[PDB]
Amino acid sequence: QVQLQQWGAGLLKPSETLSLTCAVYGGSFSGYYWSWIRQPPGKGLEWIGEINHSGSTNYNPSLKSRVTISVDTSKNQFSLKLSSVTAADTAVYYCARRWWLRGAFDIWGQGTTVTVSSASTKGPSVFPLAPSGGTAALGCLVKDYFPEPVTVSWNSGALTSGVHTFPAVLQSSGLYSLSSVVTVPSSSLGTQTYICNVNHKPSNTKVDKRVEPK
Amino acid sequence: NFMLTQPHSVSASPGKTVTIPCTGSSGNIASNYVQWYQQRPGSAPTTVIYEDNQRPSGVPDRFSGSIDSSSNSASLTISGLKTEDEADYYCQSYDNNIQVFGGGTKLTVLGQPKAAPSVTLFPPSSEELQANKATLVCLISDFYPGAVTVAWKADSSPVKAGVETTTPSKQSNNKYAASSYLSLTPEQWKSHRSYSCQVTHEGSTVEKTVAP
Amino acid sequence: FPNITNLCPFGEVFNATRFASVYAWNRKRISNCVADYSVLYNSASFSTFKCYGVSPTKLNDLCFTNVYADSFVIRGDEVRQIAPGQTGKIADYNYKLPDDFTGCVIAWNSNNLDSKVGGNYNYLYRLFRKSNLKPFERDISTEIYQAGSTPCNGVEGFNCYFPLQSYGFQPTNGVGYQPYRVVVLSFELLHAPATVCGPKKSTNLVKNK
Ligand SMILES: *[C@@H]1O[C@H](CO)[C@@H](O)[C@H](O)[C@H]1NC(C)=O
Ligand SMILES: *[C@@H]1O[C@H](CO)[C@@H](O)[C@H](O)[C@H]1NC(C)=O
Repeated sequence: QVQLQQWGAGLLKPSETLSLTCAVYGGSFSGYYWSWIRQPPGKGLEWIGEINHSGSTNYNPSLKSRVTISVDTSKNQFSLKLSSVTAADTAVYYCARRWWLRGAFDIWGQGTTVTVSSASTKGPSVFPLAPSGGTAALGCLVKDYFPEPVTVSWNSGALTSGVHTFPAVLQSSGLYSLSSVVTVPSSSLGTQTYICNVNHKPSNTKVDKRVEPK
Repeated sequence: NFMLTQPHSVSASPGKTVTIPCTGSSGNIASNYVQWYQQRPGSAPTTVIYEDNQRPSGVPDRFSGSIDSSSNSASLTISGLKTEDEADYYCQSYDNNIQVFGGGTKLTVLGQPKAAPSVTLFPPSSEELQANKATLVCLISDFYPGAVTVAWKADSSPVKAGVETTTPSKQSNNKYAASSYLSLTPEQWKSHRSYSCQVTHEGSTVEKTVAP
Repeated sequence: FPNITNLCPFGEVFNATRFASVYAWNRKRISNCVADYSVLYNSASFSTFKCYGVSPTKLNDLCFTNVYADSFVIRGDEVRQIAPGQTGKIADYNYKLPDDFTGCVIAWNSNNLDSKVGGNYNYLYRLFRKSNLKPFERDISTEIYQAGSTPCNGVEGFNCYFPLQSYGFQPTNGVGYQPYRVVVLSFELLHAPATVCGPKKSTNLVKNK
């Protein structure tokens, strides 16, 4: 029966103001508790604040200094403003209903991903990692770029066996960082060649480079 | 003030029973109701227990809640595991006009043999040492379940700064991988005799080392 | 449905000026009235609020023969014991709930009302009995408890103790040693007609359709 539908601008940059809206279908605001909840990427749930039955606000004291929740009863609609955002405000945001003060969150909106980032397009730069192990596991660091994706091939594409690209780390500075490794039948020059080979279409930056013992 | 804490991850093979704890601190957990939510990846949470013992309509009788006013603890039991029970589980309660959530527990339903993280570590690249930079690269692969954690120890000291690290993610062969990057100047790299990466995984531990 | 009128006396229970000692707990009987439980269950004032055998989501549309409100003062640490199947000096010797209790336990901290500097010794509890209370029993007996093997003369002495202690409620006590005022609501159905019911909601009156 009751449905929560939410929308708002997801991509933002530091010191902007977030502005999310949630609307209720098949039901009405007046008898129930309505909350905003967020979930940072790879982290647990945090409750931001609520509207009670009849429309008074209550806020989490950690966010109370910069947050504002309000209802437009003419539209069965309510909203979150969260002012002067930082990269730490990057999360999925849910509106949710609760039936009484201490009850369960019984209905949830579909979520809305908010990304707070100043970043602009930047091609990768590449830094070789010298070989390791008896079987040769040898590596290559693709240290700072934005946005995703990237490709970190080897030997001009001649070496597609034993390759491992890890997932990229989104750093605190808003740029990504990536390692590619290949494990090879062990030799210094007995492989077809010995190069790490990057292409980055968001900038068209392309670095083809040697990887070898020190 | 009041806080709920849960283990980061739990695992058992299908057909077994698991208990997820949720411990109260700076207050007593029995004073108000406890809910439990399941969250399957890329979707909103759903309640599986809605007052300390009580299960919603359409939730399997395999899920049961309990509470203990002597241990200051709640717990969720899932009995007769299925591979569909693999999700995050969050406990929640009310105190002092705030809704508090526990940190969440990843449950994995153990559909493969346990495997230790294979780990690789590299020195900072000379092309960083040229122009005043350095990245130590610690890489983690082929662990199961997907539950590693990482630390860095220099030659004989915890470094713990500029140490950004992925969440664990799936791999070809259906096991998991992760990576961690430790950030230095070439001088701070020379300041220590060696550097080491420690990885720890469901009680087990791996250690690996490089040096200038 | 008719106008919401004749609301139950919960204000006389929860906002009484003077509460009981836990050994001599008061009981009020609530009957023949409209119980809006919403003014209780979604109040932010209470430190403890929970119900047994009923969800608050299913109050306001249930009916009962009678409701009893039982009320007293205890330490904040002892509020733990006011639940089904518990044990300790309060549960064992002062106020016992059934294991199959249907009802709500509500409590709030009251060190602003009924604690004072140099202590408020006007609140007491039984420290001793020859046996545990049965459910909803009270015992206001004052007879000196013979604790040891020696036959007591009926007056205080070695191995023979006065049965009530008093709470040392200083305003600076740690949170577990503060006073808490407690109300236990017990709900019952007999073969008599129901007399306590939740408020009946009404729509507007539409005509010619
Ligand atoms: C019911 O309440 C309305 C609104 O206050 C009032 O106008 C009406 O006279 C009342 N009727 C009865 C029978 O109490
Ligand atoms: C007790 O008094 C307060 C303040 O006047 C009031 O808000 C509250 O509703 C009363 N409690 C009950 C159960 O009536």
